[PDB]
Order: sequence, then C-alpha cells, then structure tokens
Amino acid sequence: FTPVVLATPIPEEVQQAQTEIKLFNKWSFEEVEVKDASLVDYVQVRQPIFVAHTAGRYANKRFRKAQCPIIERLTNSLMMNGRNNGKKLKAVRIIKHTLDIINVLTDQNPIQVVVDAITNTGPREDTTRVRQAVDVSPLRRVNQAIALLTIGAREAAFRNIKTIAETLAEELINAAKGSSTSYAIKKKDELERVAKSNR
Amino acid sequence: SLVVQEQGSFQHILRLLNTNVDGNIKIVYALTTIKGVGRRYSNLVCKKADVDLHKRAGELTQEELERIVQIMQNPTHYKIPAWFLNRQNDITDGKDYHTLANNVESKLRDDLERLKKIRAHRGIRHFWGLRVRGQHTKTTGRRRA
Amino acid sequence: VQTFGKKKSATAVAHVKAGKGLIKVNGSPITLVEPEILRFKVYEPLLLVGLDKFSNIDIRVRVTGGGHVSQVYAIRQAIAKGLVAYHQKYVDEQSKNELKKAFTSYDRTLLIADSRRPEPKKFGGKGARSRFQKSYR
Amino acid sequence: GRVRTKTVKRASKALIERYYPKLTLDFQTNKRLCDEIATIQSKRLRNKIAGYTTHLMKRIQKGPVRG
Amino acid sequence: TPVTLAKVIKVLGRTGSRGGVTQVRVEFLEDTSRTIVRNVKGPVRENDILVLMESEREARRLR
Amino acid sequence: IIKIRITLTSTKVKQLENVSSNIVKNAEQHNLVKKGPVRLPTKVLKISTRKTPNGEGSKTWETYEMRIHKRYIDLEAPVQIVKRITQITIEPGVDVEVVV
Amino acid sequence: AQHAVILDQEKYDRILKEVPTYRYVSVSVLVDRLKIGGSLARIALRHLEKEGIIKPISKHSKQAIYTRAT
Amino acid sequence: PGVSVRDVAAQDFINAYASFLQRQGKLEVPGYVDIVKTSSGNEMPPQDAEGWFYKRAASVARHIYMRKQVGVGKLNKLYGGAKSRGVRPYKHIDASGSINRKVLQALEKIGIVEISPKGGRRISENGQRDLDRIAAQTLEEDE
Amino acid sequence: NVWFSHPRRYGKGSRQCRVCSSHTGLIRKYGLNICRQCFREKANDIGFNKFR
RNA sequence: UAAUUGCGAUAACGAACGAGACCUUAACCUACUAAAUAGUGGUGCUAGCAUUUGCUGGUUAUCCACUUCUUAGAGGGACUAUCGGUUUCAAGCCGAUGGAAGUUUGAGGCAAUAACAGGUCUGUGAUGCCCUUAGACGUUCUGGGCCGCACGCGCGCUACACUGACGGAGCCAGCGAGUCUAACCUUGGCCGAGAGGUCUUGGUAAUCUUGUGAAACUCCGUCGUGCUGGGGAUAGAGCAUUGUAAUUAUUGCUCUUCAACGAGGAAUUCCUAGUAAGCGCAAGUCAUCAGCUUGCGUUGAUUACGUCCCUGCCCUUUGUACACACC
Ligand SMILES: [Mg+2]
Ligand SMILES: [Mg+2]
Ligand SMILES: [Zn+2]
Repeated sequence: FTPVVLATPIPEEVQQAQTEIKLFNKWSFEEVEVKDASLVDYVQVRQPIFVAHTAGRYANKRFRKAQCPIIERLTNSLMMNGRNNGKKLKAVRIIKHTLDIINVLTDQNPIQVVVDAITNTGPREDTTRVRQAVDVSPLRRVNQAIALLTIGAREAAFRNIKTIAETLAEELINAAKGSSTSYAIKKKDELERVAKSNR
Repeated sequence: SLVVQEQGSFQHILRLLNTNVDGNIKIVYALTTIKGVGRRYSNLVCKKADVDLHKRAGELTQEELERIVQIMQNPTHYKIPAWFLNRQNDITDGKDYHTLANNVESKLRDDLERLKKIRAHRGIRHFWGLRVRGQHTKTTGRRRA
Repeated sequence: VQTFGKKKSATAVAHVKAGKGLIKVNGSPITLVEPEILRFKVYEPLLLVGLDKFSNIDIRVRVTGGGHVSQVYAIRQAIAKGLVAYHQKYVDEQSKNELKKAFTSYDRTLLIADSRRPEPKKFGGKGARSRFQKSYR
Repeated sequence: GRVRTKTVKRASKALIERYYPKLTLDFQTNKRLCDEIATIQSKRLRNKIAGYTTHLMKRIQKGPVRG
Repeated sequence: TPVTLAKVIKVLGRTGSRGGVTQVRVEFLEDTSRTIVRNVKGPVRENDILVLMESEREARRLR
Repeated sequence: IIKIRITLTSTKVKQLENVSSNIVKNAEQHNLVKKGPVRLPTKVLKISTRKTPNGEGSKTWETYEMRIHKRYIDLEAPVQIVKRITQITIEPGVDVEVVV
Repeated sequence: AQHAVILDQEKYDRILKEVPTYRYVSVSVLVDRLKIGGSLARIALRHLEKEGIIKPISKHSKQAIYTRAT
Repeated sequence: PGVSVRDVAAQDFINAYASFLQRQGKLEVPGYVDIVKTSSGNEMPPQDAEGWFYKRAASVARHIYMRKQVGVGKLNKLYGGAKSRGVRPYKHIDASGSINRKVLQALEKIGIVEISPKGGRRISENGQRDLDRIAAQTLEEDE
Repeated sequence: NVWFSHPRRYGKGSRQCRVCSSHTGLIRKYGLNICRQCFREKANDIGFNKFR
C-alpha cells in the first residue's frame, strides 16, 4: 500500500503513520469513546498525538488543562514522590510499557481502556468540610480519577517485585472493568459511600 | 542459562573462615559477610582466582573456595598492590596485611588499647566513648545507644 | 534557506537546500537523535505534512545551547520552519499555506518558538518563587 | 488588572476635546499623530494613551459619554 | 442504582466558608422543564454536565 | 600605510558611541577602508552584597552592576593621519588603546 | 531466600506449559506466579525468546513484555 | 553506499567495534584491569573485567573521530560522573587520567589515533578507515 | 624587631578594607578590596549602580 | 483594580506626593548598521566511505559573499488588538481569533506622611558621655578556645530503595571569574590505581581555560526485594594537597566495620507555570575547606483561577478619665 521510500534509510513502519488512518506509533487512536456521556469534552483523545510528550502551556488559564491529551495527563500524574519530579522521559517510557501491558491483556485499545478506567473511577460525589455531600464537576472527576489511579499504581509498585508499568496496567484494567479489588475503585466507592450519610 | 540440576553438589549456607557464608547470593557479595572483606576486595579476589562471578557460593566449587580463602589471606604475594589492603604498615613491621578473620575487630581494639596506654587524645576519646575525628558533639550522636 | 528554532535556550539552525531528501541532525540521520522516545517528536513535521513528499529538498540542522529535550524540540521546529521557508521562497505559496495549516492544526510549537523563559531567582529562597522555610519559635 | 490611570484617561480625554476632526477609531493611526500633537516621553505611555483614545472614540459613536 | 444526569445552565456563585463549593443551577437533560440548584466542589463553567445520584434536593448555602 | 586596531572601552554608552562614530566619520572623510566597528558584548560586573551593615532584619540582598561596553575598529592609515585619529579621541570617560 | 532461590528442580512440569492460563510473561511475572525466584528470571526469559513460545513486543529493558505466539 | 561513522550513533557501533578489538588479538591492556574503578567518583570496578577496556577504547576512538583533537583532560571530564560523597550532595569528579592516557597511548601504538599539531590527539588515516569499515559492517548487520 | 611580626601573607589578617581597615566583610572581587559596608556607601562613586 | 486603580455617586472643584508612569533585565525583529575576538555557505589544500561526485570529516594567516545563528547600537512591536458576552451608565471583567508576547507581557530596581526607645558604638580615621591608658582594656608574639557534650530547638544535606542502586555507553547548558611586579584560570604531553606530581602552552580575556564533554537525564547490562548489591553514620591503616605551623582528624584519595533509618505523631513551612520539585554549575567567603548564600541554567508536574473558616494586616465606625499617648 504505497511503499514510498526516502533517500534517508528509515523503516517504513514510521512512514506507515499517515498512509492509512492516523494512529499512535503502535495503537489505534480513532476508536476511543467514553462509556459515559458526562466526562465528554474533558478527555481529549482525538486530537491524537505521536507520543505523550506534548509540552504545551496548560496552566496559564483555568480550563485549558482539560484539553491536554489524557495520556499525557496520566504521564504527568506519574511524576510524583519528589524523587521522580521531572523525569518526563521516564514517565512516558512507563506509560508506553503500561500501554503495551494493557495490549497484552485484553487489549481493547489500551488508550480506550485507560479512558474507560478514568471515567469509571471519577468520583461523582464528594464531601466538603462544613461534612456535606456536594457534587463533583467533570474536571475534578477526571483529575481525581487520574490521581487515584497513579497513587494506587505508585503504592502498589512501591516495595514489591512488579514494576510501575505493570502495577499501573493492573490498576487501569481493574478500573476499566469496574472491579472493587483495586485502589482507585475502592477509594472512589469510599468517597461515594458518604453521600446518603451527608445530606 | 544452562542446566544446573546438580542434585547432590548444591550447597546451602556454608562455613568459610570462621563465619557463615550464604550460598544463595553471588560469591562476591556472599563473601562480604566475612568481617574484613568488602565489595571491591571481594570483587578483586573472586576474579583474581578467576572464578565465575555470575554464580553463587552454593554452586561455585569446593576447592576454589579454599583457593579464595588463600588468595585472601596472602594477597600481597599473589599480585595485589599494597594500597588495596585495609591494614598496611600495621604498627610495628612496615609490611602490609589485610585482616580477614574475626581479627579485624581484634586489631581495632589493639590500636585503641595502645592509644589509650600511650595516652594519646584519640585513645582518650575512645576510652570516653566520644567522637574522635574532630566532630561537633554538641548536637549530633547524643543517645548513641 | 536558513531558519532557526528555540525552545528554552537551545538553538537549532536549519539549512534547507536543493537536494535529495537528506535529513541530517548533527551529521547523523534523523534516526539517531537518540532520546529513544522523542524520535517521533523529531518525526512530527514529516508525517504531519507529507510521508516523503520531498525528493527535491535537503535539511541539515545544527543545534546547541540547551538540554536534551530542548534541543529535540528545537530541531523538530527548526526543520518545520525550514520547510515552510523553502516553500515560501521557491516551491509555492498555496502549498506553503496548506502545509503551515497542517502544521498548526497539530502545533506543538512546531512553528512558533515557546515563549516561556526561566524566571530570575530572588534572594531569600532557592528558586524564583519558593522561599526558605521559616520558623517562629 | 488593566485599569488606566489619570495620566492616560485625562490625556485621552483632552486629545478628544481638541482633535475630534482628527484620528479615527484605529489604534495604528491613533498612535501616529500622538507623536506630532503630543510630547509623550515614553512609547509605552504613548501606546497607552492612544489605546484609550481609540477605545473612547469607539464608544463615542454609540452615545455621548460624560466629560 | 437509579440513573440520572443533568447540565448546569447558570453558575450562581461561590459558597462555603473557605469558598470551595459553587452553587449551580442545573437543568435535567431528560424532562428539560425542571431547574434545581445544587452544590459542586470542582470547577464549573456553562454548558457543563453533572451526574448527581440524588435527583431532587435543593442544596442550600453552606455557612 | 599601517594597519592598526583601536579599542574603545567605557561604561557610558552615549559617550562611547560618540567616539565610535567620530572615528568612523573621520576615516570616511579621509576615505580609508575599515572593518566596521565590532561591538563586543557588554560585561556586567554584577556584585551582590548584604543590605544590612549588621546581622539583623530580613535577609535582604542587593546587587550593583557596572556595565563595561567595549568596541574595536580596525583600519589602515599612515602615521601622520593615524596619529590625528588617535588624538581626536579625548572623550572623558572612554579609554582608547591603539595596537599596531 | 524466601522462595525458589536457585533450584526449581522438583517442578519442571509447568516451565514449558506455563503460557496457558495467563497471556502475559515478564521478569517480574515469573516471580509473581509462584514458580521461579527472580534471581534467574531475566536469564531464563532469554531462552524462550531465543527459541520458544513467547514473542517480544519491543526492545524493553528494566522490564519484559512478551506474548503467546499464535 | 556512502557510509560514515555517523550512521549508528550510540550503542551498536561500540558493541561492534569492541568485538573487532577482540578479533584483532592485540589486547593493548596495561594490566590495570581488575584493579581500577575507571574514576575516583566510582565505587565498583567495571562489571565485566574482560571487555571494559575494549569498550573504553572503542568509545574513545569514536569520540575523537566525531570531533577535532581531544585530550586526556577532556576524556577525564567526559567519562567522570557524579560521586556519592556520603551525606554530602553529589559532585562531578574527573575520570581516571592514567586510564584515559593509556587508552590513548594504546590507540597511538595501533596507529588509529595520532598526535595533533596544536595539542591532544586527532584520529589518523587508518583510524578513519577502520572506524568506517566497522560502521559499514554494523549497518549491513542491522539497519 | 625579630619578634614583632608573625607572617601575614595570606588569610583574613593579610588584607584590610582600603577605606575602614576592617578585616571582615571584605570584597576582593575585581580588586575592590573594600569592606561590604564602605562599598555600599561608595558604590555610586565607583560606577557600580543598581538597575535590577 | 494589584493599587486613594479608575468608574460612578455626590459641597465640592481643580491638583500634588505615593501607586502608576519611570529604569534594568527576558522574551521577537528572514527589518537598518558591522563583525579570523561570532557564525554560515565554496573555492584550492581532499586523509575516510561510496565511487557518476553524494555524506561526514579537515585545513587559526585558506580564498570570495553575507549576517539566518551570536553579539550590540539606533529603532519597531503590545496599547489587553479585533470580535462576542457580562455589566445598571461605565470603569472593567470573562472567552474566542490573531499575535513572539493578552496573569501590571514575565521578573526586579526605585519607592510617599510617618512610627519602632526594632538592629548595628563588633564596618567606619562617624561619634557625645563614661572606663582604661604603660602590671594597658593600646599594639604585638606563643599556645589554646570559639568546634568543647546528660540534653531541647531551628535552617539544611543524605536516605529509607526497583519511578531504584551499581557498571559500561550516549555527552546536553547558562550566569560568571581568571597573573606584569608574579603567581590566577589552566589546555596539552609525561608519571601515578586515586588524590595528585612534572615539562610546557593559551589567556590582562567574545580570542585561552571553555564547547566549562555539569548533574539529574537516556540506552544496554548486573542486582531481585532481603536491615540486601538501599543507606553511608562511626572507626582503623596508608597515600597527597594547601598551609611557618593539619594534634582537637582542613581537605582529597584507596581499602576495611556497615550504625539508625521499613516514609515519619501532635504540629508545622514554602508554593499557582518554565513556577513547585528534582538536578548540577559559576561567583562570594578562600593559602586550604560546603552540607551556606547569591545567581545561573537542565528536566518540568498535581491542583486552583476562589474565599474570609484560621492567621496577619489595612480601612471605617465606636469608647476613652490616654496626649510623657497603655511602658
Ligand atoms: Mg561559632
Ligand atoms: Mg555563611
Ligand atoms: Zn570597609
């Protein structure tokens, strides 16, 4: 299918980006849909990116943070514990390895898997210290979902054999499938439990 | 890597120069249990004896163990520089050893005892239990117990 | 024919000349920028506009002055600006406009240099804003 | 905030009070004649005065304003 | 678990002692002819969508 | 003719550029060829010190600056005219060094 | 020396028939699935990729990403 | 087909040039192997004793190829990293000057790198030849 | 005569402020050799000015 | 509104200081000027690879052209521009587009009436008064002390490990400093395992140190989750450097023991974008000595775009038997 070649010898696996439907270096990007209808316009798949390193100004304004690619948002949220401040190359390599593990296990378009996981672990209701049950906006839902997922992956990869990428993969898989065996879902239902007791 | 079945030649925790060496880790770091040999001394010994550093003491050998012991007790003759040893120009002979036994503690207490017997400041500080290398005792190492 | 690219402090000078698709970064091909993860970040301005699309031009960049990521962004934008300027000068103007629109619809500072500069540090604390820890008692 | 001080607002007001059959509601041509009809001692202040004069001229055509 | 969702049409203003909550007037997407005022923790703009497990509770100001 | 390099150095930019232009014009009215006046980067001799003459108060630092601006103009001329060019430069504050 | 230090000899059976019942295999997965201690995991994982049933997904280092071959 | 040293950048080229240094038979080793850490800022010797000197020589030769004359001080700065100074913050320390100098002398005795008219050492004619042959072989092995 | 001079070629006792003779707070940058207070006093007089 | 910033209301009107304006710096400018103290194109010098001339290489007295990179003078540019919505009447605010830059464009310098018994007589050959002034409280020399250790507190550095440690490889900045009355930054060669030692060289400086071949970082390996290969406290031996003089180890280096520490209670600090944080570098103190400071640059988040719940401050109202003004 149009195997064009260049004077610089490079594999055609990189030229295969735009010859057909645009997609990641490895993963299709068009077949992503949020399973809910509320968190739309805050997950920013499509626009697609070639790698989760879009170093763009996303903090000058209030709501520009929402249009950042969600893969880069999770890559950024991996950049914690102080020691791993910075090291965006490390974070994006971890994200690549995690997408690969989600591909190996019930692939389901791993970027779509993480989208579904974030939507399923975004807390729909919280409590404010007045303790009154208030609602949660989609932006807070997305940021809290990403924070819970990365924190669970962080404290699962902490002091154990399995690497950060696979702890992240198993956390995101359990959040996408909506099982209460993982940290993000457990803490989301913990936050949602005090909704009838705080009204 | 290969077949290491060795149903009868496998070694559990073993005895080497008066202390117990764990056969479940590579020989270089297994040797570091001996009080007197550290990371680089063990690394030098285990490959001066040309033994495989990628395998543990549990499968290493039975004779190269004693060869490693000998290369440790007599490093100077067997092509090892003086500066690599922990006790050179010891106190009274000028020739260099490397104390590898339950004897490095004995030589340390010997140095402390001769310092205290000759009434040097360092020996006096060691007798009192205070810091001896010019540290500030005002705020650090208070409990020390 | 000669464009530049900067991200924070790195500057990459791009020379675009009549040639046959030679994309050199420091004398090596574009396949040897070697952060091993931003190689696609240097591939962006090719796969954006045209897969090869270019048997008539040669791009030779030289980058210095920043850090690894700053240089990677500097070349990834210098080569795009060189392509735009080449189409502006020689090839065609509607072609230049279409290719610039294709660049901007994916813009990752491929065409406009990032304006963020390091804020000067002020006394009383490490960094421009963070202050030394203060104790009352 | 982008609030304009006295030295901008009063200068723009006077510029309108004496140069109405003059500079239109475009800032580019509003700042040009400021150099010849006013001795401003800094280009930033000149730009501020010209911008406020442009704003006042753009809002004068939709109802007279005070002063 | 009953299903219900709505969209904020008008954000009234900040509320709470420290100002962490916002009062928003929400319109139910199904049965659009009903407006209810609710409290939201996160940032909110217009034409935004909220999921509220509880459906009919007029959230009051939070002193 | 003699090829030389005149170096002008000072902290006053206006006074230094005055001679850096006077030399050029005095070589133009005599119709010489010169490699145009090169502007070497201004050296900021910034020096940070403590505002307090004692040890009390908020730790407030203040930096002074001395901007040394240097320029160099290289040309050729015979002795009788090069001496006139090196005697026109009497601007207070700017030091002028001629090298053959 | 908590489990499966160097020997893994009595339990040869499912070191070949291990890709069934779990698709993912890695230097840490071998540790996780109660068979071999990770002291030899990164050197045992080279055997099956040189010849066997696990196909590598990339040139990953400090981690392994392998799949069952169809 | 017009292959230079700049067609494989970082790792495959060194891992092949060191293999050529094995094939050549000339060890050129000063015997410091098994004794040196390669830097005062290090804490362990190289993990493989046979091979580290060949890799150092390969990378040194490639480094001198890629640029103009390079001296032992520049090699010390290049190959010296950060030092764990204990409870103190890490600091850069220059690499082993004797090791770098002896590697350069070995490359001199091989004729791949020669003295420079302004100081340091520039890659020589047969040095360029050998480096480019290794680059071509590496390309044909894996592009 | 042979006891009234301990050698002071180096150290904080070797140099003094050229104005006030203090051995503390000395500024030896650019060869100023002025105490950090006397330099603050006579800073504009030397050519050092505050801009930022 | 950041602002007594302005709109507006109105016995006020018109103004002044402060704020702002201003100045410095960091952003852009294929526009002007000029650059073997900056760089890029090609000619001969043409070593490599490939061989229809192509890649990268190299030529500090080797040619021509120029200023895209760099430098710095003169200027330009932003004034929230345009367009919507919100304003009560506007000042303004909020979005989108354009723009290099739309949060005072970012950051500083300067900064009114004044108040403190705030600190400094240990900066001043600034100083009133008091004390001393030849067994001196002057000055100098020797030695010690300022560091001294049941203990409490504060600023910090290193950690508790795999998002890691170690070993090889990749080799990427910026702000700066540097000796002619003489010893500074040091390139290169040589010796040494290391620190370091020796012979020269370049630099009074956009020239040389220096392209500061910084670190974090990236790649490939070893490690396999253990008081372990995390961690480097404590101590011993030996080797050098600086210093007239290293003992109470100045510092560096090699070996050797490998202490607590498994993420830290009550409390508590800083911080809103190239910012926090991580990371190192230069300068200052310097004969030597960083875990300190002042700046610089590398990687670059999370969250928020509000409020008076706490704290502090300001304004207004009010009480006063205060006015030396609650000491
Ligand atoms: Mg003290
Ligand atoms: Mg200090
Ligand atoms: Zn003084």
